[PDB]
Amino acid sequence: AHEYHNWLRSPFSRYSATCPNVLHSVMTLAAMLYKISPVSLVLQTKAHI
Amino acid sequence: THCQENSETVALCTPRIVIGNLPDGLAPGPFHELRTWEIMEHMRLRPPP
Repeated sequence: AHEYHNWLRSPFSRYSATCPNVLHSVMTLAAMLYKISPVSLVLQTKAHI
Repeated sequence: THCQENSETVALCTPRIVIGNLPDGLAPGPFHELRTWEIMEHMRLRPPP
């Protein structure tokens, strides 16, 4: 139960319950994985994401 | 509601335990279906499976 030291917290389980079962949701889980960091931010925004 | 008891008239009161109990003059039938649609929209099942 170490949710604060865990890598993947409760917002993922809450989103999973209301999931529509189409492949678009899978990429939505994949998209949420984007990192919060300086290098990740600059690379992400340089693509205009 | 008024009611008869052993040849005398008395008053009677009960709780509206379910929202459906409301007479449709104060809550029409189509309103309940569209409220269910709002339920579905909150639950992301906007088109039913």
